[PDB]
Amino acid sequence: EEILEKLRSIVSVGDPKKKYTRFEKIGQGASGTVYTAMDVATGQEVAIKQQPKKELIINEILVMRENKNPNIVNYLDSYLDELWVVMEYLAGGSLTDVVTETCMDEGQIAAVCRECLQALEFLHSNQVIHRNIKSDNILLGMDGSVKLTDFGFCAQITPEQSKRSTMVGTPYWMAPEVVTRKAYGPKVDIWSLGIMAIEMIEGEPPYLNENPLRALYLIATNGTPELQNPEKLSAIFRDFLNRCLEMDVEKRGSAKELLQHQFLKIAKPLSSLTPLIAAAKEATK
Ligand SMILES: C[C@H](Nc1nccc(Nc2cc(C3CC3)[nH]n2)n1)c1ccc2[nH]ccc2n1
Repeated sequence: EEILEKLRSIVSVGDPKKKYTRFEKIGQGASGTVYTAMDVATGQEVAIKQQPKKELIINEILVMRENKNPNIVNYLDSYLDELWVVMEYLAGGSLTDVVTETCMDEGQIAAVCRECLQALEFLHSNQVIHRNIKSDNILLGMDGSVKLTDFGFCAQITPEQSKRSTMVGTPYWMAPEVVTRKAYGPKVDIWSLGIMAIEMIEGEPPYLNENPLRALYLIATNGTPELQNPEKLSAIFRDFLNRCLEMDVEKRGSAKELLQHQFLKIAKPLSSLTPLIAAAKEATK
């Protein structure tokens, strides 16, 4: 199997057990097994993750290695039947706990959006479509840092073929043009950011109480989802939302132009996120 040796060609040699010490488990679910650890020489804390389809793996590592960014969970090293991937450790945990257990004000939401847009602006400029933007794939630093991960469903595009048409991602966060198997581009990430902002407002994406297929159909025949309580939001927030969740892909904002939106100007410092992190940690204890 050529692929299996293409993977072994990527990862480096050396013994993992010898470079890091004090390993402690913190994750084991629909992925593999995630542990925490520390660098012996510098004292840096790291996160180390440990069939089916070993291609998502290859592209993950490859795409992560050549797309380093302050707003992306940094890939560090890799070792080898289960792969050992060493990554930047963010102690604040996932955005999901924050959106489901806490109320976020517009300044806090704007700050997260801005950090995410900056990640997206970087990826889209390097011809990378994430395709799986959701609060679950946003990690938080104990200092308030906001970073993106999960490049297992991404698509590297080119001027010759700048569109995809496959149904990938997570249903509730998928743009209509992805759901309808049309020719789509990087702006699908923008749609998904918009749905994530709806998470930050309401606690969950639209249609979450429905089954994934019903949600797929609902997205297909509703287009732009409605807020339960639009009146709660400022006019500038609602406008930012409308341009993320625009049906017309041409009218929908890019990461670049959305970064200039007046809504992001009311963003709080990322330190305003640490009380949300503490609340989420308390809430899920
Ligand atoms: C299983 C893990 N749970 C966790 N709990 C406390 C803190 C924490 N921080 C981390 C995780 C990492 C690298 C494994 C992505 N860096 N920092 N992660 C986790 C949580 C959410 C996720 N979204 C997409 C991957 C992923 N993984």
